[PDB]
Order: sequence, then C-alpha cells, then structure tokens
Amino acid sequence: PTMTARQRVWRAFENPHTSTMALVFYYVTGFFIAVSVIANVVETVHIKELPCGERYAVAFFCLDTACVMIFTVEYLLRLAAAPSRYRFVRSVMSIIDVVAILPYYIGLVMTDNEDVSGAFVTLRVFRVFRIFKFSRHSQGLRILGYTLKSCASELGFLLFSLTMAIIIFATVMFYAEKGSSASKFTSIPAAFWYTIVTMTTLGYGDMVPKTIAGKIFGSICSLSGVLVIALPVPVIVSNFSRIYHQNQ
Amino acid sequence: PTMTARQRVWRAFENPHTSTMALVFYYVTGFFIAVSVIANVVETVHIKELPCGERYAVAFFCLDTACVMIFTVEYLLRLAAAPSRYRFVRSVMSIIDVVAILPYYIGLVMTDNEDVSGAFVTLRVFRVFRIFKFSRHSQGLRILGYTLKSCASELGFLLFSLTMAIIIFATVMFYAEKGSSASKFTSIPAAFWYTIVTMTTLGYGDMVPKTIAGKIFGSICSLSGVLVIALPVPVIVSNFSRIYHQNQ
Amino acid sequence: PTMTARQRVWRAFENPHTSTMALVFYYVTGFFIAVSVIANVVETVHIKELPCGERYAVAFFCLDTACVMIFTVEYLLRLAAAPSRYRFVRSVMSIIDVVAILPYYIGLVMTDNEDVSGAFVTLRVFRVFRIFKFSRHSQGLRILGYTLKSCASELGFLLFSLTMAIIIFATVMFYAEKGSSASKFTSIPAAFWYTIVTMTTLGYGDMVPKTIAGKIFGSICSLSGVLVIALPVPVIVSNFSRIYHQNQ
Amino acid sequence: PTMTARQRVWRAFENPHTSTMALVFYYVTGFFIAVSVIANVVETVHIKELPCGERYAVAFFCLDTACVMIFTVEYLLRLAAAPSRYRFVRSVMSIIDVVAILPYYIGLVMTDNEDVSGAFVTLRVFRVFRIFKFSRHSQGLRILGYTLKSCASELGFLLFSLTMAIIIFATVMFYAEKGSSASKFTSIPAAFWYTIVTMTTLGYGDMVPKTIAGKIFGSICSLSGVLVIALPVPVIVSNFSRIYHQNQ
Repeated sequence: PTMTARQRVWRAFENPHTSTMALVFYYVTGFFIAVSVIANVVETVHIKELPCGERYAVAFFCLDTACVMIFTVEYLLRLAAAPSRYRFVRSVMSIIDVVAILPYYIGLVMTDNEDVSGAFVTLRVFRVFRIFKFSRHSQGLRILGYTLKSCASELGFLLFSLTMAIIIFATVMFYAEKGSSASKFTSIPAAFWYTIVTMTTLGYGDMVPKTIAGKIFGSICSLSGVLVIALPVPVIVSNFSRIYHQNQ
Repeated sequence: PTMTARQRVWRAFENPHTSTMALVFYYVTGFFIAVSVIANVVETVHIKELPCGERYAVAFFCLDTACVMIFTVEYLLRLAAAPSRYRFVRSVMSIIDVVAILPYYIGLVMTDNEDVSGAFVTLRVFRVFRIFKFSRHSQGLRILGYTLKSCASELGFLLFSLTMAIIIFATVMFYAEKGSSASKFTSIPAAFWYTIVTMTTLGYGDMVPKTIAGKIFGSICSLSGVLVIALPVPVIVSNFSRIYHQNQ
Repeated sequence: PTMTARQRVWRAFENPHTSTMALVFYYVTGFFIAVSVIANVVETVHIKELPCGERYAVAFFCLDTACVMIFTVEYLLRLAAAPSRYRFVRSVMSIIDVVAILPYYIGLVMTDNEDVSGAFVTLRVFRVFRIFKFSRHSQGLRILGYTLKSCASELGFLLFSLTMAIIIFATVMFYAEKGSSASKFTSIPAAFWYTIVTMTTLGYGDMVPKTIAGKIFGSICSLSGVLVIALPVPVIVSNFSRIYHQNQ
Repeated sequence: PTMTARQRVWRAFENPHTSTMALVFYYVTGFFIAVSVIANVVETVHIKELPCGERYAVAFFCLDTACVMIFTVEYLLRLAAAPSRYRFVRSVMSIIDVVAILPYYIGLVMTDNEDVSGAFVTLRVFRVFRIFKFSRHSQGLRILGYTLKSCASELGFLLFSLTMAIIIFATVMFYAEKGSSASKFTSIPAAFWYTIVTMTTLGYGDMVPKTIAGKIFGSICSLSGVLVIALPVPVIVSNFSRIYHQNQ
C-alpha cells in the first residue's frame, strides 16, 4: 500500500477473507441483505385479517430504508476504490446493485407527487432482486452465471425447440379438444398452459383431455417434453461440473 | 459462375450467410413463416364471445395466402436451381415444403365445390406444419433430426417396451380397480390413459386407484415408467452431444 | 444334419432368421401372440352398456383357445428338439411359456366342476403374461432382462432404501397431518400412497398436506425421492448401454 | 484372543459374517428392529373405528418394551467390548443407537408425573428413527451416509440455491396471483408451497395460477426447478458410484 486508501480498501472489498475489516464488512452486508429479504417476506404475510404491512409497516419502512441506506453507502464505497470506476459501473455486479437499490428511490419520487397502484406491485416485485446481491458472497452463484453465459447457444436452442413443440402440441390439442361439453381448451394460447404443464412432466389436472384424439396427443406431448428438455440439461450440468472443478 | 444463374443462385440458397441477397431472402422467409404461425395462433384466439376468425378472417385470409404465395414462389425458385431437381424433390426438406404449402390449395379445391367440416379441422391442423420449415434456418433442428434418424432402433425398442408395459399395467389396474363405487377404469383402453400418465411421472388425479390392490400396482407402474423411459434417453442425448460436437 | 430332425429343426427354432420355414414360424408365432393380446384388450372394452365379452365371448373363446392351442403345440415342438430337454424346461423361456399357457387349462379344469369368481380375475390377469413371450422375438427384452439380473444388488438396495424412506416420511406425515378437519392421513399405511406418489415426483392432489408442519416434510419427501430413486437409475442404464454395445 | 473377552466378542460385533455367534446376533438384532418398526406402522391402522392402539397397546407396550430392552442390552455389550469406549460413544453409529432408545425411557419418566399431549406425538415421531439402526446391517446405507458427507458443499449450495429460487419465484407469483377471485396465494409463505411443488415437477393442482401473468412465471418456475435441482444430482450419484466401486 504505497499509495492512497483506494487500493488498500479495494483489496479488502475484492478479497473479504483477508484482514479483519473485510470479513466484518462481508458479514454485515450479508446479514443486512438477509434481514431485508426476510422482512419483505414477513410483511407480505377484528375488521379483517390485516397483513403485517398495514397496521405495521412504519418500522418495516424505516428498517427497509436502513438496509437500502447501507447498500447505497457501500456502493459509494465501491465507487471510492475502483481504478476502473466507469468499467466497474459497466460490470454486471454494479448493474445488479443499482437494480437492487433503485426501487426505493423510484418509489420515493413516485409518492412525492401523486400516487398510483400500477407501479406499486411492480416496484415491490423488483425489490426482491436484492437476492442476487448474494453472488459476491456465494461462489456457486458466480459459477452458475458463468455456465449460463458459456452455453448461451444451448439455451437459445432450448427456447426455440420448446416454443416450436409448444405451438405444435397446443394447436393439435386445441383442434382435438374443442368440441367437448365443458372444455378449457378455448384457444391455442389457452392450450399453451396445458402444453407447458404436460411437457415438463408436471401435471395439474385442471386442464386434461377428455377425447380419444386428445388423449393420444396428450401423451405424446409428455414424452416429447422429456426429449426436448433433456437435451440441454447435461450440457448445463457438465459445464457446471467442469467450471467448478477447474477452479480448484 | 461460368454458367447460367442456376448454380450462382443455388449457392445463395444453400449458403444464406454469404453475399447479401441470400441473407435478405433468408430473413424474409423466416419472418414470413413466423408471421404466418403467429397469425394462426392469434386467429385461434354482444351475441357471443366471437373469436378473431369470424368477424375478422378476411385479412387473415389474404395475409395467410400471401405467406403461402411466397412459399410457393420460393419453392419454384428452389426448382429453378437444383441440379438434382428430381432428387431434390425427393429430399426431406422439399417434402416438408410441399406438406406446408398443400393445405391451402387443398382447401381451395374443397371449397370450390361444396363444403364439409370433416377436413376443415384436419387441414387447419396440417397448416401448422410450416413450423418445421425452420429446419433450414436453425441448425439445432437438423441435428435433432439427424440424431433421431441415427438412433432409430433405440426409439423402436422404446416404443415396443412402452407399449408392452402399458398393456401389462393397464390390464393389472383394470382388473384390480373394476369393482369400485365410481371407477373410471371401465376398460383396459380406458386404463391406457392412467398408465401413460403414471409411467411418465406426470400425474393428473382425474384417474387414481381407490383400492389397496390397485395402489400397490399403481406405484410400481410409476417406478417402472422411470426404468423404461430412461433407457433410451441417454442414447438420444449422447448422439446429440456427439453429432453437434463433431460438426464443430 | 447327419442325424435326426431334432437338431435340424432346433437350429431353425434357435435361429429364426435362417432358412425360410424358421422365418414363417417366427412371424406366425409373433402374429398369434399379438392377436391374442389385442383380443384380450378388445374383449375387456339397451338394457346396459354391455362389454364385448358377454354378447360375444364365444368366438372370443374359440379364437383365444386357437392361440393357446398353437402355443401348446409349438411348446411341444420345443420339447421335440431340445438335447437338454430337462434343462431346457428349467430355462426361463420355458417357464414363461408354461406360465402363459397354464391359465387356459386351469380355467377349463375349474369350470369343469363348479365355478367361482375368486380365481376368474386372477386367471384373466395371468392371461396377459403372454406379452413376455415376445422376449424371443425382441433382443431388447433379453438385454433388459440380462441387465436386471446383473445389477440385482442395486435393485435390492433400491427397494430397501425406498421402503426405509417411505416408512420414515409416512410416519412423519401421518403424525404431522393427523388433526386436520378432513384428513385422508388416517394411518401410516394410508400415508404410504401419498409418500410413494410424492417421492416419485408424480403428484395426484387427492392426498395433500394441509398443515405447516406437514408441508415442510411434504416437500423434503419430494426432494428425498429424487435422491433415492436416481442412485440406481444410472447403473441400470449404464449396464444396458454396456451389454447392448458389447453384443455388437 | 490372548487377552480378556472384550476383544474376542468385539471382533464378532464389528464382523458379523465370521464365526457363528456373530451371525446369530446379527440376525436377531435385525429381526427385532424389523418387528419394532412394523409394530409402529401396524398400531396406527361399534362406537367408532378405533385404531389398534387403544383396545390394544397392552400387548403392544410389552412388544415395544421387549424391542427396546434388547436394544439397550446390546448397546451395553458394545460398551463392554470397545477399546475406544469414550470415542465409540462419540461415533455416529452409537449416536443413532441412543436416539433409538431415548424416547421410550423419556416417555416413562414423562408419564410417571403428570401427562401432556405436546410431546406425545413428538416422542412417537422419534420412535421411527430405529430404522437408521439398519446402517450396520446394510452396506448401502453406510455408503449413502459417506457420499452425503463427501459432497457437503454441493448439498450446501443446493439448499442455498433452492432457497434463492423459491423466494424469487414465490414473490413474483404472489404479486401476480393476488387479485384473483378465490386465490390461495394469500402471502409469500403461502406461495412457498406452490413454488416447491412446481420446481420439483411434482404438481398437485390445489394451488395453480389463474392469471396470464402468473401462468408465464408459473411455467418458468417449473423449468428453473429442473435446472436448479439437476446440478447436484450427478455429483451425489457420481460420488455414490465412485465410493461403492472403490469399496470392491
């Protein structure tokens, strides 16, 4: 550390298992992320069965912003130790941090002038994206992201073949299960749900074929789901085994 | 290109990533196929909740035939550049193209003189087989077809063993779940649906055993389904990994 | 063929792809087995909706016995060409043949003097075991039998661990889902069905947990089902790949 | 055996396939373990449909205490033949032995002074943990325990990644399926049940999405369940095959 504090605090940020301040910072950031997400889960769950976010959610507000505050300041700390400050901002981790921290300020701006319920649930949904801040803490998430980036073509073919099979089988089932007495196959988009439930070997029973023609193609769909889905599964797993092993 | 335009346009057809006209033709064919299938999906989805194919389906007609028209002319182009014209027609891709383009003309001939609903749904089902025209655009579908052709014996054994197990377990369940109060196991063909749902580990709950004898054999069927199905799954996937890798 | 017809007809029986009489015998035996099983399936499927086995089942009788007759005589032929006649009888294929042919004669003896319905459904269940007579025709069935015999210890451990996990999870679910309003977990044996449905990732929805304690252990059971079942799955498949490849 | 009886009876305990006294002790303990767990299952299955534990449980209590007494005395014999008696107690095998016999003695103390139903079912739940005493008899269970310990990090990542996906998908599903007419997605913890069932490709149909937004994310959850769960499955199986093979 022959120069200013930037590099000697960045080495603590980049390597949290060294020194003692880095470990404390790592633990406190992890604890704050965990407590924030647990608080969100808890607040999601007499005149009525009022949830824990109407009579409460004063402290659940302050607590939340406290966590957010910490995130902001630590992000500022990560802006005070980056030789590649602009490139660091362009990095995926900085993007995840910004996506995690923006909802609170966006909601504050929205509630400063007027208030609408259209972005309320949207912002609350985006608020859970602070789970992904555990990527720094856990190596497994980084390995999973690396594998998903590596086999990008395999996921593309997975999506393309899945959409193709879904369209084909939904069309077949809709045209084979249209004249039933009480049929839920009102359209091909309404048969997309049944096709994706059957292909993944999930099964729900809400939408089932009630015709001989629809049962024959309702069982081939299940077999074709195994064939289509299980082609890119090994390559994702093999990449995970290869990348994780090569890091050792 | 020392000779006529046939070979110099076939090199563009066979290789769409070369030149600039070939890329435009490839993109326009892909876009037309996609818009045709999306139009079919959309048209499949006050006096009544009238779908988008009764008040509409004038433009949905013309649009459709426009796509069909393009297919026809491009097929004619593929007939103007094939040194193996007859052999090219005998190829699988040409068969797929004719299967995709025939429904429209067949329906026109049928509606020219009288009209019946027997072939209406059949032709509408056949119309979605222009999805398979994406085989030229996507290498993954070609690899999948090559693998399915290569491991033809394993698929045959899959079908044979699946039919054998289905027959055995359907007979056992029908004769074990026949005397129930309100039983849907009226016959072995009526137990084929339950057997194929249970073997594929899908589960629907519409048809479940309600007897101790039927529950014992209704759980062995689920385990036997995993054993039977998972034998040819690796060989299909291994061939896909081998063929795709050997192309690189 | 320097000696009597026994060996020169056994070489046709053992090798059905040689000569021309052996191929005809192989095809006729396969056709008779297939028509017998199809006849059983069909006969299993106004005053009432009478099945095809009450107004019918005279020709369905004669047809059936005809098939049985053929089996008997061909078995006699296999007794006229075996140098190891006693050892051949001790073979698994001969046991399968006797198991397939006995039901008819046993039923004839039973119906000769009095008649009971206790053994009626049992004999009809045993009647489908002529499906296994396709082992001679299909090499895949023989390979599957060889693999199942080879990894006998792995199937034993599969059964033991499956029973252990089923007992543990059924006890936990019964004692966690006992005090519900309308609970189908009346006893530990009654929770065996739910446990085996959940472990195999099948799902039916007839028996589901309705308590927080029962839901936590109702989801661990599903994960533990994947772990237990997927341990002997590769070894069965790997043996199938190894044995089938080594035959080539 | 140049010294006292401790070692010459310990070799029978550690190696039950040697001599003849060890084999008798090996089978007699397994029979009493088997009959104990069967009795626990059986006891759970006019004024009312009284189970077999109220009119009975005068012979069952004697039967149960007979098994426990054998378990205790054989544990004491293992304490009279262990050179590492203090270390042997700390072993995992001895821990299971104490856990198997503790509920019976704790229950006797509990019922001596007053009686409560809070620990009545809790002690009965612990009573099935004598199933794990089969680890000595079965080599597969010992290997299964070794492989779960070997890949402890992979299971640690499985729990962390699964909690990651469960929380992320439940939050999306809860907010997308909240304004339905009769929705069971009352809260994120109430949506944890749906997520874990969907991810494991199980399917129950009690909780299903009824909105277009909830169906899109209700199908990605099923695909993401396969991706997350199938990462540590091969390493558990590969370790099991490797450890089992290296034992031979």
